[PDB]
Amino acid sequence: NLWVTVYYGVPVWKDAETTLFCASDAKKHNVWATHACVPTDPNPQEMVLENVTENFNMWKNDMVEQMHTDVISLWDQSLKPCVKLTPLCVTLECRQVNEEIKNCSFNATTELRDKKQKVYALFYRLDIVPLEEERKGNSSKYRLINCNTSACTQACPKVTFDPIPIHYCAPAGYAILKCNNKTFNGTGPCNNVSTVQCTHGIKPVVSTQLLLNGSLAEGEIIIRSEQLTNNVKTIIVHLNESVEIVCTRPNQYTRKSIRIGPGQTFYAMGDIIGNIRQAYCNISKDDWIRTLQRVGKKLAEHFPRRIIQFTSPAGGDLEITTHSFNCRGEFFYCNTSSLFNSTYNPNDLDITIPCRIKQIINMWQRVGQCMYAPPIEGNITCKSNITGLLLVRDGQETEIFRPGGGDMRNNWRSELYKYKVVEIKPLGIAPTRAKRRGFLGAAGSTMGAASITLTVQARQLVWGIKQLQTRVLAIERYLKDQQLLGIWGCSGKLICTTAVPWNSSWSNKSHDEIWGNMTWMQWDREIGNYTNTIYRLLEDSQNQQEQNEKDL
Amino acid sequence: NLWVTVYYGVPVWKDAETTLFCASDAKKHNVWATHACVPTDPNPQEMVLENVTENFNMWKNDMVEQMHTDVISLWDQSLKPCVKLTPLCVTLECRQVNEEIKNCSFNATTELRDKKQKVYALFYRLDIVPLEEERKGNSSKYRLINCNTSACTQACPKVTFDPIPIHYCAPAGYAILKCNNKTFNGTGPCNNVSTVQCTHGIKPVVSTQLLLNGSLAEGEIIIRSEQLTNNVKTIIVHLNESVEIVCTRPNQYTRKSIRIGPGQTFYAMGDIIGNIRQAYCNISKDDWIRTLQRVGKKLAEHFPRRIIQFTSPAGGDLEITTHSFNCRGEFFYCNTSSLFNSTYNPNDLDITIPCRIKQIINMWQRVGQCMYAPPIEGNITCKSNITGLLLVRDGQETEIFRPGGGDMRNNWRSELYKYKVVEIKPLGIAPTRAKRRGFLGAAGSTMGAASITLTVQARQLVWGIKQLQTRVLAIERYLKDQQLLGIWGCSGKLICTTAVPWNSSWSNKSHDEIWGNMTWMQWDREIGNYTNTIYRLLEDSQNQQEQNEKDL
Amino acid sequence: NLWVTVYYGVPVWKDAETTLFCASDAKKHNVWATHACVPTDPNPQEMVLENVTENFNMWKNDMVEQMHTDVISLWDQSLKPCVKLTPLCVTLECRQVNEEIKNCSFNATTELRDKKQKVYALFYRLDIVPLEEERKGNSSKYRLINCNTSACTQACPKVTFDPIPIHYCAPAGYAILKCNNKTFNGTGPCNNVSTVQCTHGIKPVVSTQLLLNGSLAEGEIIIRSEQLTNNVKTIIVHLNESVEIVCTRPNQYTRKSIRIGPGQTFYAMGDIIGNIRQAYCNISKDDWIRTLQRVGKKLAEHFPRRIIQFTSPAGGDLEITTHSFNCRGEFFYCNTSSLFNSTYNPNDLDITIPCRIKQIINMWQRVGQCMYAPPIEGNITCKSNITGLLLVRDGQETEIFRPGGGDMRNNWRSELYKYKVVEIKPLGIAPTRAKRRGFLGAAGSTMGAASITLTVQARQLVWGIKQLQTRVLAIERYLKDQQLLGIWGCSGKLICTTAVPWNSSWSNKSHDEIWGNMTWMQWDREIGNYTNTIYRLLEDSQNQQEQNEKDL
Ligand SMILES: *[C@@H]1O[C@H](CO)[C@@H](O[C@@H]2O[C@H](CO)[C@@H](O[C@@H]3O[C@H](CO[C@H]4O[C@H](CO)[C@@H](O)[C@H](O)[C@@H]4O)[C@@H](O)[C@H](O[C@H]4O[C@H](CO)[C@@H](O)[C@H](O)[C@@H]4O[C@H]4O[C@H](CO)[C@@H](O)[C@H](O)[C@@H]4O)[C@@H]3O)[C@H](O)[C@H]2NC(C)=O)[C@H](O)[C@H]1NC(C)=O
Ligand SMILES: *[C@@H]1O[C@H](CO)[C@@H](O[C@@H]2O[C@H](CO)[C@@H](O[C@@H]3O[C@H](CO[C@H]4O[C@H](CO)[C@@H](O)[C@H](O)[C@@H]4O)[C@@H](O)[C@H](O[C@H]4O[C@H](CO)[C@@H](O)[C@H](O)[C@@H]4O[C@H]4O[C@H](CO)[C@@H](O)[C@H](O)[C@@H]4O)[C@@H]3O)[C@H](O)[C@H]2NC(C)=O)[C@H](O)[C@H]1NC(C)=O
Ligand SMILES: *[C@@H]1O[C@H](CO)[C@@H](O[C@@H]2O[C@H](CO)[C@@H](O[C@@H]3O[C@H](CO[C@H]4O[C@H](CO)[C@@H](O)[C@H](O)[C@@H]4O)[C@@H](O)[C@H](O[C@H]4O[C@H](CO)[C@@H](O)[C@H](O)[C@@H]4O[C@H]4O[C@H](CO)[C@@H](O)[C@H](O)[C@@H]4O)[C@@H]3O)[C@H](O)[C@H]2NC(C)=O)[C@H](O)[C@H]1NC(C)=O
Ligand SMILES: *[C@@H]1O[C@H](CO)[C@@H](O[C@@H]2O[C@H](CO)[C@@H](O)[C@H](O)[C@H]2NC(C)=O)[C@H](O)[C@H]1NC(C)=O
Ligand SMILES: *[C@@H]1O[C@H](CO)[C@@H](O)[C@H](O)[C@H]1NC(C)=O
Ligand SMILES: *[C@@H]1O[C@H](CO)[C@@H](O)[C@H](O)[C@H]1NC(C)=O
Ligand SMILES: *[C@@H]1O[C@H](CO)[C@@H](O)[C@H](O)[C@H]1NC(C)=O
Ligand SMILES: *[C@@H]1O[C@H](CO)[C@@H](O)[C@H](O)[C@H]1NC(C)=O
Ligand SMILES: *[C@@H]1O[C@H](CO)[C@@H](O)[C@H](O)[C@H]1NC(C)=O
Ligand SMILES: *[C@@H]1O[C@H](CO)[C@@H](O)[C@H](O)[C@H]1NC(C)=O
Ligand SMILES: *[C@@H]1O[C@H](CO)[C@@H](O)[C@H](O)[C@H]1NC(C)=O
Ligand SMILES: *[C@@H]1O[C@H](CO)[C@@H](O)[C@H](O)[C@H]1NC(C)=O
Ligand SMILES: *[C@@H]1O[C@H](CO)[C@@H](O)[C@H](O)[C@H]1NC(C)=O
Ligand SMILES: *[C@@H]1O[C@H](CO)[C@@H](O)[C@H](O)[C@H]1NC(C)=O
Repeated sequence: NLWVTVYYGVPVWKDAETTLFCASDAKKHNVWATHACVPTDPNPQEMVLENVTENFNMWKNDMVEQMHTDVISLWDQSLKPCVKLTPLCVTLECRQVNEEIKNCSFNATTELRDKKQKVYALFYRLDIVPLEEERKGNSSKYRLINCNTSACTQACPKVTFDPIPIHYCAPAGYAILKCNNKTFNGTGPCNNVSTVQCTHGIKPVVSTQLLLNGSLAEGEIIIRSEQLTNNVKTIIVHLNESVEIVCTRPNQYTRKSIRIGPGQTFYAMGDIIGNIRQAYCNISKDDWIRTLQRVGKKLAEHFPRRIIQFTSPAGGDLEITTHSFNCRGEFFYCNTSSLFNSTYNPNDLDITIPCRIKQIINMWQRVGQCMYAPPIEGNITCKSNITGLLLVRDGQETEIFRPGGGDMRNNWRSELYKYKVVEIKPLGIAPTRAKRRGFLGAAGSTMGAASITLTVQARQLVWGIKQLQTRVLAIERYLKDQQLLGIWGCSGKLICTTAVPWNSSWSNKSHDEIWGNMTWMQWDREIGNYTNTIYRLLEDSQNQQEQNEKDL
Repeated sequence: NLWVTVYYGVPVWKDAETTLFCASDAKKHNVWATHACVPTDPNPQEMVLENVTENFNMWKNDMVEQMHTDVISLWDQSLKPCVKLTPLCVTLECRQVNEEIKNCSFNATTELRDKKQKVYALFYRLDIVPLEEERKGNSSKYRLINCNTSACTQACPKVTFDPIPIHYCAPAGYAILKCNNKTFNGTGPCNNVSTVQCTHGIKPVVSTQLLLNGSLAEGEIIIRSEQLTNNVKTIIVHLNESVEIVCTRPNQYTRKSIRIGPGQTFYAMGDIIGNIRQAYCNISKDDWIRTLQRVGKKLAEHFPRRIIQFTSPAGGDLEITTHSFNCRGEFFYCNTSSLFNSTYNPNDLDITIPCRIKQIINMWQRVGQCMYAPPIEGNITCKSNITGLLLVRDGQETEIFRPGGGDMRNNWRSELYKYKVVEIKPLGIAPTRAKRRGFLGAAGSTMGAASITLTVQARQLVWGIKQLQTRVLAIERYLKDQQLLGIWGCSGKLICTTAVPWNSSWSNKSHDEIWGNMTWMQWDREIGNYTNTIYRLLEDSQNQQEQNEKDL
Repeated sequence: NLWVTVYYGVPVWKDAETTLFCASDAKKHNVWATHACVPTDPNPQEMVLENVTENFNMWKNDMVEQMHTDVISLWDQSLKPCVKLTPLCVTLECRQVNEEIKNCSFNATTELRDKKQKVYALFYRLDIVPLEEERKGNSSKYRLINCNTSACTQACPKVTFDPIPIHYCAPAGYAILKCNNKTFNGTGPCNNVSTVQCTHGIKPVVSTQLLLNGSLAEGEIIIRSEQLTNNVKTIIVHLNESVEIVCTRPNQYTRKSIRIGPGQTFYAMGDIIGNIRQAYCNISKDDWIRTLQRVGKKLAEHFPRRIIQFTSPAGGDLEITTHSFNCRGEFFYCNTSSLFNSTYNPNDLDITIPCRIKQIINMWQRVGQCMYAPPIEGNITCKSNITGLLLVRDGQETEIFRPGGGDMRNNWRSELYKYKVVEIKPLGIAPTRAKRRGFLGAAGSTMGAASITLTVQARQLVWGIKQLQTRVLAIERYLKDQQLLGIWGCSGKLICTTAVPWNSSWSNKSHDEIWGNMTWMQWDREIGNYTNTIYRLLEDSQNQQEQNEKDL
């Protein structure tokens, strides 16, 4: 006969949603800097879990929603304490500059409440909305964009925009499983799964249509989607080599300080030096053409018996139709229709992209939270690596794939595709003959083999309160496990054997085959439908009986 | 001889004040919605405690203060993020409408800071305060009420006013005792006491004088007060049957949108269609008369040899003198003097109540936190159940009972009268012969009988931080108990016997009569004056002696 | 042979930084009142640690930074909810009063947005900044100070300024060591060290140059600095007797209420009664002279072969050059150059100090957080005890010591100099023969003697969240210790002996000399370089071996 033995520290887990504690490398004050969390562990302590085939589904990860919330929080914290520009949203009299930039004189307010001052600032034509009628050769009345929705907050000049890497290290009681399988798409079993303390750093790079400064495949071009048949889903295309992109603003501007109230200062653009050249961005022609030909071929493999054509964005307003790019705080909206202009036939010198620049943006597709970026003095040149594309298939011989974007969460999927967060369930039950490494690096081994890591495992056991909630819940779960072990007469031990027999039914396997060829994951899956009745049978009856008999 | 035995999980408790974790049924965004707390348990798991006579005192409950704070918090969270109406509080030129409503033209501000716009809105005469002199036949200057105190926040049109039930489920380590005794007044022993996880849902209905949509007695009319002799206390009268009340605003208004600044929009009343009819509310005459005759009789039983007369409110301003009623966000102030117009003689067709409506209110009797309710388009008809009355006895043959109100906490007492919050003290001490169900559903049983639930009991062991404080304190108390048991050499067990003898004095009862006829509540009360000396005698000396002797 | 024995509750500690839980005596609403923390323990339970020589360094204490943060938090909480005075910062037309006070007429705003009102208020010449050109005999234009930086918040009239004592009681798991050695400077070993639950009360008195209402030495004058050679450090001079200082404002003013917006009211000074007398403060001449002669002598002992001369502040603006003094909310800036006017020769009737008063201050040397103090009606007389001085030595026969100040943290050092915060490390390891009071009041005793307090010790195991972080971390550390003891097979006990031998190397001392002449502090210091290898040898191997052998 066999009796029930309770094992604490079993390398078994279940899928779970939980808040993660971010981390960054040591050393700041810039936008997206992580002053809200701990320094990183210089050695992630990655360990491979052998004979483990975890089913990953990147489209359902809670890490993407967590990252979105954390990025929004950091963004708002960065803008919150500075100038709200409520003295603006006044009538402007805009004249041609000596059609993208207008002179736009206005009065606003002065530092004293009793006076006004006639001032001027240059604005882009995309920020000013006409009033009355626009006279090509004369001054016309304008208002700033979003003055009918919300006054914009001025970016605070003391900080800059820099996508510092953010490391989400699993919180205690949870572990992050990293998929290291190559040519792995967004959904399906991963045959090379490791457990890490922390993820690789994720850069919160903001862009549309093209994925910049991300990770690249070591294999081939990877097409990721929830389903390719369903035309409403976004397709993330990962390249195995990057394409260099260099974006410039080939002009010079002078920053002017207009005092609009006590303390608060408005930073205006003016005194243009030289001619006004159009902003532009260069992508090498040969690399782009080879990249799109290979993407076409891979999609053709995914879409057989079809011609694949890249045309243009479907249409809409500027923020969706164009390629949003952040160059040192200067927000570019590039016209990419000249890049996605090709057809892939299954049977068979740089490109200059014209760009427009806006000072007033509505980031994250929110309404009423607009921000005004001050002009940045300097060369304003940014070089980045194009590592992937966002394509949307239109809803017949030829399939149409258009540039997409507008929902920033998909860009973070391009980096979080290899991670899953799981909850450790260290308490397991198994029959034994008697009657009475690190992290998860034992999973996949036999039940008998996983006898040493039982003690090593479980040694782990706005933003401020979420961090406390995570720590307090980890404490509460640990204490619940210790209380349950105490109730069973097992506290103080990691392995305890009790008096309840194992009379088959729960599992029809013998002692030797269970400890021999079964893993703890398989065992828990088989016993998952019995666990609560087993616990209830072990609970109270045996410990009350033993304590009462010992007392009397 | 007998020796001291320590029992953990004893069904004993003491009165305590603590923060509760609210709950609501699944599914919103409206005012008083509970987005701040957990879904409810579909089965409260009510269990009756036999042979338990808990002394209830509803007037000292901390649940009333907790509810008041939670309601204020939800109210402020609902109004906080929308329009502050600071462009108002301007001079208005008010003319007769083509005397309760005036045309009141004003300029306010426009969405651009440099312009003003002549606009008009209809206001009730109760909201506008005259300036200069009021000319019956001409335009006169007015200001809006509270412009000398605080600008009012506009109710945000995205939410409505709906008294969703709120379930306060006792937090871990505490339990709620529900009194199920009929014809039970606010203070005194309850002979049918049950323990619940959660209370019945409490609706945060706002009203004065009359208690609407509340609970009703299953017995007779119940008169509740701290003392009837003391004339400063409010008397809550509970009926055993409800009276239907139907309140209407028999007019139609058009909502106008006046843009006063970026984003923020003021919602004005205007374009009255048809004639202006006075708002009114109907109460059936026969039910009201029978209700007051029976209330009179019951008070006469409480006030013998007296004639009981219902006259009018004593006097004061509108907010206290009238009956405040919230109909889909439209705030009614009904004149109830025609209802409380009767005399009860110990020896022996609907009523129409005229009502006035205000848009600007000072809810909860606060100063500087006024709110402006926008006009609501529609039929505006509300039917409710009158379940109780608030009466105040005046300070001689005839006693005068006047309608009262003005302190919202008393309305919540009308629902919380049956609940008490107690703290569980699971650690108990009792002598034994040796030398070395659920919740609280064992209380009242003998000490020997309550030997099984020792293991079942203790398995339980702005708004965000209060919730963390409650959870952390529950954890800290649990750990203090476990540390104390460890110090005594008892951890890992629920029942432990130690070497300290019981040499009478602490209790003069024998082993058999203690385990036979005594309950744990009685035992703890008898030992309450000794517990700390007993603990000190058990603590340290015996465990240090045993560990030192075992070591050497 | 000897084997490793684990002792929990060892009176050993390490230096640590941690948040403290403040406390105050029972009973308010005033500025610096502590509504944010617990009532004090009426008996601090001070216990002297014999044969303990703790090395104190007041200049590196984290309690000073903690106090600074707590004082700033209380200050901001006190000013935050009242009037922001944004209607001010208007042009003023200032005429001579019928040169320190000017009539300064201005319009500001009225309670209604559509009207302005011509009003006047008297202001000090130090608060108004001239515009255009100042005409001695005519009205000139002025603006209020800080209107180019930030509008000032009006002190809320409902609260006053009172330096209530604040008791920082060590949080659980930490203890405060108080140095009771007399003639003890800021840095060095203290030979009379006691452990307390709480510190003496610290009064947050705000002043510069002179330390008021502080503690005084019971020995001699004490000179405290990080280094006297380095001329950039501040020198805190503690006297063994106080000097009485009486400061007055010998005038009368009428408070005027100017309504500037809804609710918010500006409190103006006006209607001066009688002549305008200069504010002044008296220090007795004989006590001051004796005090400075003795300070000179003590510094001469510290600076031998030098003449010590007290001259004047080096120079700078008013806020640094003068002596800042807070008299019932009226902020005085006294000219102390007449006091520090003497030379100490190593070989051998009250003083009236003229003072100026400001209404607008920039407290704590912050920029953009100015506060406007309303005039206070009354006698305005304050008497205080001068207990110490802040001197700065200039960078040659004669040394120059000038009054200093400007960094409030140094004043709190004058009170916190005797306290150090340490973390308790209750888990210790020692060899034994076998193979298998209160607070810290055992430190300094032998290892064998400290066998009783092992159980007594460890019984301890914006502002809201910091308090939760402290409590949660204390819980987490306790649980980590209990988990580690459980892993070793020791939980439930305070002293446990395991099977790992002690084969010298770790310590070359015998059992008897270790338990005989060694203390736990010395033992831990000697074993500090081995502790982690010892724990790893005890951990897992022995408990896994025992559980596996017992199971099979
Ligand atoms: C994909 O990844 C690339 C590579 O990181 C990224 O391009 C890089 O962007 C960063 C900014 O995010 C650029 O950093 C700036 O570089 C210029 C030029 O540096 C020259 O000199 C240094 C000297 O060491 C050389 O090493 C370098 O190679 C160049 O020769 C600097 O002048 C910039 O300084 C500003 O930022 C500093 C950050 O602390 C400040 O300390 C400094 O004072 C400057 O601040 C000024 O501007 C702020 C606004 O930005 C303002 O707030 C301040 O008040 C002040 O006025 C900065 O170091 C980096 O050079 C880029 N590299 C390349 C190769 O392009 C892409 O942008 C990224 N893709 C996307 C989409 O983000
Ligand atoms: C004591 O208890 C009674 C009973 O609950 C209570 O009266 C009830 O009050 C609620 C509101 O609190 C009333 O609910 C409204 O009912 C009308 C009419 O509904 C008709 O059609 C439905 C169709 O299913 C029928 O079932 C029903 O019987 C009627 O024939 C609705 O039109 C109202 O809709 C508004 O609220 C919805 C809530 O989500 C919105 O989704 C909807 O869009 C409407 O919102 C509009 O108004 C909002 C302001 O309120 C505004 O913010 C929105 O933007 C939008 O403009 C609503 O469902 C219910 O009918 C009442 N029942 C009776 C019998 O009177 C008493 O008030 C209560 N006593 C006290 C003192 O509170
Ligand atoms: C070093 O330490 C000394 C000693 O503590 C300190 O001087 C003292 O300062 C306090 C204020 O911080 C002074 O307290 C005020 O005293 C006056 C006069 O009191 C007379 O009458 C009482 C009657 O019991 C006698 O005991 C006393 O001896 C005097 O004869 C009071 O009138 C003051 O009352 C105000 O504050 C009260 C506090 O609650 C209020 O309740 C009261 O209504 C008054 O408030 C008014 O002023 C407020 C602004 O301050 C305003 O907000 C209110 O609305 C209202 O208008 C108060 O009790 C104490 O007398 C001083 N003692 C001496 C000997 O000088 C030094 O200041 C300190 N050094 C430093 C640098 O701080
Ligand atoms: C050491 O510190 C203590 C605590 O401040 C000093 O206070 C008391 O001194 C008397 C002297 O007769 C002792 O009897 C008391 O026991 C001391 N208090 C306590 C709590 O122990 C003590 O004087 C200091 N001793 C020295 C030498 O500085
Ligand atoms: C990666 O996943 C794919 C999915 O089909 C699988 O074919 C491939 O063998 C996996 N890689 C490894 C190394 O097992
Ligand atoms: C994984 O499976 C292989 C199969 O041969 C086995 O040799 C190896 O020991 C297993 N290891 C673990 C950790 O499961
Ligand atoms: C024994 O087998 C029966 C068959 O259904 C099952 O219900 C019961 O739980 C089993 N008991 C144990 C201890 O395995
Ligand atoms: C309810 O309380 C009253 C108080 O006097 C008591 O008389 C009555 O018997 C109680 N009800 C029951 C069922 O015991
Ligand atoms: C109610 O109406 C009656 C009618 O005469 C009037 O006397 C009484 O003052 C009114 N009360 C209120 C509060 O309007
Ligand atoms: C309650 O008292 C009655 C008295 O007859 C007894 O029979 C019953 O068992 C008791 N039950 C409890 C739970 O105290
Ligand atoms: C024994 O009786 C004495 C009498 O007062 C009492 O003080 C003492 O605490 C008792 N001891 C025990 C162990 O009950
Ligand atoms: C206080 O510290 C000084 C430092 O030199 C020392 O000389 C003195 O003896 C100490 N006091 C006592 C009582 O030991
Ligand atoms: C302190 O040292 C003295 C030295 O004679 C000794 O007598 C005393 O017992 C010691 N006490 C403690 C608590 O260390
Ligand atoms: C025994 O001595 C060796 C000598 O270095 C040391 O490394 C080892 O840790 C010691 N072991 C124990 C148990 O003290």
